[PDB]
Amino acid sequence: MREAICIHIGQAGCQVGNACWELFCLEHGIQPDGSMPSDKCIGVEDDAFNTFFSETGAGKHVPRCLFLDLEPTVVDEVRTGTYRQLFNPEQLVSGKEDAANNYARGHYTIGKEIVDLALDRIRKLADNCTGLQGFMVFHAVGGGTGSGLGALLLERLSVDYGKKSKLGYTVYPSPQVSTAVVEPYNCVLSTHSLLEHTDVATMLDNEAIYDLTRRSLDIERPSYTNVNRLIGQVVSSLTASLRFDGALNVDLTEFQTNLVPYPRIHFVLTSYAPVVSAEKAYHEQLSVADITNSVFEPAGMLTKCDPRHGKYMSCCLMYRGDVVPKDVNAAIATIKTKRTIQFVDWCPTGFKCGINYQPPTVVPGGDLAKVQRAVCMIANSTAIAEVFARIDHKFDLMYSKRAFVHWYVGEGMEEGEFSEAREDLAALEKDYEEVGAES
Amino acid sequence: GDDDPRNGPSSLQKFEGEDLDYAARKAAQQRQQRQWAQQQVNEKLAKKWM
Amino acid sequence: REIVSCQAGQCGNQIGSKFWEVISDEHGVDPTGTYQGDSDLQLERINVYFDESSGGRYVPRAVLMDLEPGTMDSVRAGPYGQLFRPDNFIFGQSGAGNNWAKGHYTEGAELIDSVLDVCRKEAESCDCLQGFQLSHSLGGGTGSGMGTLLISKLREEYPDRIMMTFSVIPSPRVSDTVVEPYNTTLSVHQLVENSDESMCIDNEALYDICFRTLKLTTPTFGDLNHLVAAVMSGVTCCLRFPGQLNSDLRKLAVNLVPFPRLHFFMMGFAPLTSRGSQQYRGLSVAELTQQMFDAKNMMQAADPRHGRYLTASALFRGRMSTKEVDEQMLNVQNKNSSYFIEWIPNNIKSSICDIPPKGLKMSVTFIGNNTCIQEMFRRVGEQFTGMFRRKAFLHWYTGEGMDEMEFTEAESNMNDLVSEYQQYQDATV
Amino acid sequence: REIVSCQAGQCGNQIGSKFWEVISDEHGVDPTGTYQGDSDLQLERINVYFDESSGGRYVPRAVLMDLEPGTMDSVRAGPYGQLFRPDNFIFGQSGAGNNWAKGHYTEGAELIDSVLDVCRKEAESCDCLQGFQLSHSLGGGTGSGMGTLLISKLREEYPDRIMMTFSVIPSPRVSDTVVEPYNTTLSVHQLVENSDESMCIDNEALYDICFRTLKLTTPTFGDLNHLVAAVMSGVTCCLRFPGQLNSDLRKLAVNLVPFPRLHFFMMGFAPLTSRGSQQYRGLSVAELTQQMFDAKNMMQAADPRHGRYLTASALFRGRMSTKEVDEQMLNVQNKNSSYFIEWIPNNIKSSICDIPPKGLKMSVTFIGNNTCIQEMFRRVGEQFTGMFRRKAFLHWYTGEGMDEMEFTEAESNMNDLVSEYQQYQDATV
Amino acid sequence: APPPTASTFGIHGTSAVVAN
Amino acid sequence: QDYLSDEPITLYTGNPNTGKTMTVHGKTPVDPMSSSRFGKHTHFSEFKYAY
Amino acid sequence: TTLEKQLQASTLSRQCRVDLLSHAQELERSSWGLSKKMITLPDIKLPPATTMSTDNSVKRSVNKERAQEYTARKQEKEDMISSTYFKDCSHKFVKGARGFSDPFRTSRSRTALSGRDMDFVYRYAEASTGSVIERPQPADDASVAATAAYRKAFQQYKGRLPTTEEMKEAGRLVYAFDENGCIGVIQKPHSCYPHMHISAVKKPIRACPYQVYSPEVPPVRAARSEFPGP
Amino acid sequence: PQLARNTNGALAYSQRSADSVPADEDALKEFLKSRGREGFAASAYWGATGE
Amino acid sequence: KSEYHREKTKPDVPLRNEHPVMGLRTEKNFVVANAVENTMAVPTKVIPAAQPRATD
Ligand SMILES: Nc1nc2c(ncn2[C@@H]2O[C@H](COP(=O)(O)OP(=O)(O)OP(=O)(O)O)[C@@H](O)[C@H]2O)c(=O)[nH]1
Ligand SMILES: Nc1nc2c(ncn2[C@@H]2O[C@H](COP(=O)(O)OP(=O)(O)O)[C@@H](O)[C@H]2O)c(=O)[nH]1
Ligand SMILES: Nc1nc2c(ncn2[C@@H]2O[C@H](COP(=O)(O)OP(=O)(O)O)[C@@H](O)[C@H]2O)c(=O)[nH]1
Ligand SMILES: [Mg+2]
Repeated sequence: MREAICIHIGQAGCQVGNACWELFCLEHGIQPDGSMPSDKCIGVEDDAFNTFFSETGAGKHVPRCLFLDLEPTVVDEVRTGTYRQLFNPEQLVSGKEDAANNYARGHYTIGKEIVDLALDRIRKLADNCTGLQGFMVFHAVGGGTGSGLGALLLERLSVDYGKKSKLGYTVYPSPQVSTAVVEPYNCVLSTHSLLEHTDVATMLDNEAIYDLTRRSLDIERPSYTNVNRLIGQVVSSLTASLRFDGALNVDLTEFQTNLVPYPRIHFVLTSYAPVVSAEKAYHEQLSVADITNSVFEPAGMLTKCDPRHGKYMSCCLMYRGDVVPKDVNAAIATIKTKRTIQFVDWCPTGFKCGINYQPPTVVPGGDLAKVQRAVCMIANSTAIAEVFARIDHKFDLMYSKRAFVHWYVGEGMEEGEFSEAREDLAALEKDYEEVGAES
Repeated sequence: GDDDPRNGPSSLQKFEGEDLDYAARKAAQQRQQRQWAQQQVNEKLAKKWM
Repeated sequence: REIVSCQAGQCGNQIGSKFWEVISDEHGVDPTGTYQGDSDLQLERINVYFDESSGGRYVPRAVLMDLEPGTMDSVRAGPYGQLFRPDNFIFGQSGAGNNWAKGHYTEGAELIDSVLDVCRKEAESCDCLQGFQLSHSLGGGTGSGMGTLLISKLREEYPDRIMMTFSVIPSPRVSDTVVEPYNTTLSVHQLVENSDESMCIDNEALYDICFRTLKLTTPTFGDLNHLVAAVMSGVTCCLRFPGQLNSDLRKLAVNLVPFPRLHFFMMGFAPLTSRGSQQYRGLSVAELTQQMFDAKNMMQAADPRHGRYLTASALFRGRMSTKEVDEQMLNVQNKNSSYFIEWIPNNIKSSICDIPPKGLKMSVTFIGNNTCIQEMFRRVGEQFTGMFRRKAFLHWYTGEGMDEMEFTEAESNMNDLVSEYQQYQDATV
Repeated sequence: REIVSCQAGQCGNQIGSKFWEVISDEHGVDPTGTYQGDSDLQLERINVYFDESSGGRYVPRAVLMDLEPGTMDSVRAGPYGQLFRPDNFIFGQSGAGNNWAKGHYTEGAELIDSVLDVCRKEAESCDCLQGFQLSHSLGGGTGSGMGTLLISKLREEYPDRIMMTFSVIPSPRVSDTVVEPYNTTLSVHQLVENSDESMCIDNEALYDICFRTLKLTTPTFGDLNHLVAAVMSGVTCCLRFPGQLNSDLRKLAVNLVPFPRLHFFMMGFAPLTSRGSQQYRGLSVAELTQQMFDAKNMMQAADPRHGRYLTASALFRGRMSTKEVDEQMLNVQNKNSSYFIEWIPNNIKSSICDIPPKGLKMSVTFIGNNTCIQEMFRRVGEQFTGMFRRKAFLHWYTGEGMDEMEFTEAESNMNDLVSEYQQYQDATV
Repeated sequence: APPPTASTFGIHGTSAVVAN
Repeated sequence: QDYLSDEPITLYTGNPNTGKTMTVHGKTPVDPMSSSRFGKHTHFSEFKYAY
Repeated sequence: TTLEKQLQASTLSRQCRVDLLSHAQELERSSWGLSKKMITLPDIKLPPATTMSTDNSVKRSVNKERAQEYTARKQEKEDMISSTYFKDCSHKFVKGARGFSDPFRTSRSRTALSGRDMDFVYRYAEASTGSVIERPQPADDASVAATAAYRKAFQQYKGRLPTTEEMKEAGRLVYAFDENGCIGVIQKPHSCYPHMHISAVKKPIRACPYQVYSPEVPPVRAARSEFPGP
Repeated sequence: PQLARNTNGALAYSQRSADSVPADEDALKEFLKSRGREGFAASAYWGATGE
Repeated sequence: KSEYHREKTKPDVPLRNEHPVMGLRTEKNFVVANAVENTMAVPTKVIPAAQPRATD
């Protein structure tokens, strides 16, 4: 068992899923056609692909994934792409008219009429499933379908699956770079769903990914392809503990306990190292201590947040490859002893460690340089309220003149919704800073 | 010697962790990463050239 | 006289696998179950740990526990994993998540019925069960919760049997889990109530042994489990083999437990030396007694020199002279009375086992009821108070229905134990 | 000393076919009817189940019944179909339609005359028979209806001789129809005062026997039927083979029926070992008795925690000493006497037979009269009250000449039986 | 009487692939 | 382009040149034909699609 | 056959026949007096479709005397029931071999929280309110006897009267009488559930003078709890 | 060749000789194996022979 | 339209001033308490009791 159901919503979520699945196929040996080499004896057979792929009578290895987009463009291009015979013709839902970066339209008018069969497909996946570890959602709250429709799906999943774990990777608007102008509206309106119907939320804004790619990964023209590849790498690193063997195997509900101290407190930071190119890959020493230091560098997170502008609460480190407990303990000790990184006074340990024997894989033409050892970070820290501060300031600038609100009003949303989301986000940031407040 | 017949797990004087091939494994890891990194820097040069 | 062992959780199961490898090597049992021992002493008392089958296969008296089936699968894949009986692998579908509440009330309870069935049947298979053994980690969820739930229902069924628990208490700088203080605090009072003798293990001092005594360049969990298996096998040396001065688990308990709540022992092993320093070391009773009392040699992260030894026990193995094995104890008492408690004269018990581990002329396991255990308990208490003050991670535990009042119960019981050790340390004649 | 058997319904026919295969294998009778056994003990008492013809063929003493001729064709085309007498295949044109009324009043009656003709012919053809056996399922139409009609007519005709019936009581978790409550109630209130003794079968327990004891891949109905066949063979082994401690069906009836209405028994088999764990466990009298009294080993799905053994009976086969086959019964009677009742002391009947089932050096069949057997009756009665309270599916039964008074009387008798079992379920000392 | 469920008719000209 | 072909050599893979491999806990039975040996082969505890 | 007709046709003596008949009737009378589950009846205001039917069902319709016979047999049955057979046997023993219960055991019960829990919740209230709370003087005979015994033992050990804080110990102890008849405590209490005494010989225990509570069978989950397969 | 229960360790102690560590590898193999076997003698009748 | 959900099912975070009860260490002399425990403890014997005869 130990399988999780992946859900991808919006152009951004669909491309995240495309990168994740092209990584997982190479991770487990499934070819783009959907077939992987198999044994003859029934006793000896690995099921490391069970977490992501479900076997079929015809030998196919269908991913345990759903794609959902109101705009048919991305899903149709996937249907015409390389993995056409990999991805199921169903569970690849297509709409007819997009949300047009409108949370109200994606949550009340157009999201309503497609979420109905979205739950049908998700529950079909769950019925095929037998050991569900959780739901594995990828989207961007910047737009309409990613925010409104993703939200709607989140509360329907919560109401029809009880306390099943949900891991939501959301591409928040960056502090200073964003595609849309109503993007702050969409993000703020989605904050409620990300707060109430998301057990753990991960921040994946594009600003930090672009800067990390330019600085360490050393690319002139970072693109959505590269950022989705990085997101796929971080997702694979997080799930590799239950995917493969390791000295300290950790499961989804296993590290949720060590990551989330309070139910309202679950929006966590993420980082990956060594995220380096071939240029520095054979010039800088990549030991366990060095990769841990690079992880805890406050310029290396996939989210552009400064841990020094807050204080850590719980760091979960997914070590993979050459890693050994005797070195990860020393890395934890040196992280503790250096004072540029602080923890809350009420969490003395503050560290969860999971060691996996599988070194991370790469992709053809991979921007990541292949390394024998790596480590991922999932950190709950009080500094995450700062990106919420940025986004609500954008929202306040937008909403002072009540601009771009007529679309939401005409798509069936009350104006008071903006207010409700505003005090909800304010309460969230207050709760964060109060968690970080000294006793 | 390192091939003592009478030091099994029960005697506890021959451990599994001394790791006598530690230096050799480091050298092999280092050569492997040199091959990988040279190949990938060639790939990066090819990407720029293309 | 038979002892049946149960290993719970990832840590406990791997420790038990290494321990069973050690015992099978001791008794000349290869992984397929046959007996290729070189002497009949390994066959005389092979019934203590192994039960013979119809075909002569020696099945270990072992019961395996977890919620994650991966630990069972890895144990079966282990070199000696084919020794264990297939039905003794009891496992669940979802792990405990380091959550003592799931390990003790919801997932453990719904799974422990078959565990008790297996333990009961294997206990009744024994002619006269000498005791029950447990190996688990307090920091973990299924190791601590399910192990405590085991011992709670084993003590009630067998009140007079020796409960031989090996609990791996997490260390601060060795920690890899944040709810470890919670699990340890919730398990300490259960250990106090339902364990004839609890002999603690700490990875801090285990790594200290591996790095300074053995000078291993990269010790993994296997070396730590080997060090634990050392004492796990040495505590029953007199049980499995003859000796000049025999002993057993109950004799050790009566000589090491002055009061019912004072049954937490800090241990050690000897001889242990690095590969390069082993040809320079002349094995002797003096060297063994030097290494057994060394603070660095202790596999607990509680400094022996800070506290005072309530009781000590020397399970010496091998052919050695009795007046000197007794003299190395009386002399150390006489020259270090400050390290021992005054009102308990003759703090050291010594026992001799005829057969040492093969390849060793003689060895020794040290069992110490030092009053310094309250320090390593007080460290956990400080961590628990820090986490509990701000309701940190209480929602995960209260999701299963466990109570803040029960958290307070655990804290109060642990504080009572710590103050018990402190008061018996500073009590005078 | 012989038993003549009848199969009713599809379930009963399949179970009887498997039972006859097992008996023919034990007695060395190949499907063509000849004898190839390699012992005189197989021929000395082969007349218990087989009658010799003019040509030496051994025709089983079996009467087959089903309104559906499809199962008749299947059983006669099976591997052992040619064994049975052609005239004993008694069948109708239209099936019972899962209707107790149709199988007991309308269609069963028109065929029960020829059925009794065949059974009377066989009974008078053989010399002096211990009694009648029947195999059927209570959840069916003709297995329950015609089975109960057959039992009533045979009690009319031969009350001198014993009556044993194997009824497969359905379970909601195995329920493949909707009229289990009606059929089961209408059959049990018959068997209470008609069948001399009725041991219970549940497919729910049969399924997880194949898991907690066999761990096999694909369990089918034929796989299930072998358990029933093996327990039947163990029950009637002593009539066919010698033993140190001999017994027969009347002996079991006397030792297991304290009161006439308390004749429903809970039954099990041992050993039940898996292929993987076959060599791991060492089979002995202790393990056999532990498996006998293990709750999960029962092949009826009622929990024995909630009831107390009225009586118990262990029918051992093979080569074992007598003092350690009585001492283990003493051992259980002492260890877990809470299973037992004080007003009836020494609740265990024992028998020893020298011939074990093929493939066993030791084996045993366990038949228990417990106060927990009313759990299935309570659950079926709850379903019956739920269905009958709204008159659901009652028009089918009322249109076949039956009235509501039959259902009312069946419910009253079921409640009386449940209450008289629950009399002694209290754990008095 | 509720509208038919999972209906493919009446969706033409509307942004719905299924109807209710 | 031999990246996905060769596998990183670790403390846990052993040294292919020397042939000595660390024998650690937490290793499942190996099938030498999948993408990598470090694969959660759960046949013993999870007899998949049966029972 | 009915039992009366069966013995009419059988080969018993008349006295033996009436003896077996009387045994059966007394068993059935005890069964009648025993408690049941009520015979359920069709509900009031039942759907009409449950009763009224179709021509197909009246085509497949295939009794008054049968019902009258049923009612007559039932009526004579309850008439006979309306118109002690089972007796208990003396388990008592002669003087000098009798067994006596424990008044401390009678006082103690599962429902009431133990003395250790009582003291713990008193300490909890003390800590929560921040003020010292006075422990009420217990009026139970067992409690006062235990308090007196603790005070006497403390006086015998230490030559002074104990303080109230030190007398707070009497609450958190389980007490029992010994053979000599003096009040004492159990250092290693045994479970109320049946347990094992492993001396040189291994022996059952239902009730021993070493248990806190009265003997009770342990509640165990049903073996057939979940579906047999995954 | 299983060693008997009443194995006389005094005989083995008389047999062992000082400065008798072989140079060659299989000789060391056998000598250390014999040393391992030597440790299975019982102290209660260590020198007892019944003469 | 999809119904608006304003629910706040997840509990509010505890305040830093809000704290549980800590400590509760039994402020009593442990050595004296244990000594009195031993003095007043009754003997216990796992030996089978003197069962009365069947003639009793
Ligand atoms: N990291 C990452 N971010 C993306 C990617 N694609 C889009 N984004 C960002 O995520 C936001 C989501 O907006 P859209 O791409 O329109 O997604 P959407 O709202 O579901 O699409 P519509 O329903 O048609 O409005 C955009 O504003 C982008 O800035 C991607 O592939 N990777
Ligand atoms: N000595 C030793 N310690 C271990 C081993 N495995 C885990 N641990 C320790 O156990 C702690 C975590 O326990 P965990 O795996 O959660 O226990 P579980 O939940 O019961 O399986 C870690 O801090 C490790 O230091 C082992 O094989 N040997
Ligand atoms: N053990 C066993 N049970 C069976 C078999 N065939 C049917 N059953 C059970 O019997 C029930 C149906 O009874 P049915 O065959 O219709 O009875 P009939 O109408 O009298 O033949 C089902 O719920 C099955 O579980 C069999 O071959 N073996
Ligand atoms: Mg789009």
